[PDB]
Amino acid sequence: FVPWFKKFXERIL
Repeated sequence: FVPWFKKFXERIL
């Protein structure tokens, strides 16, 4: 999977 805008959610918490 490539989390393009989804990385922001699963990066800080």
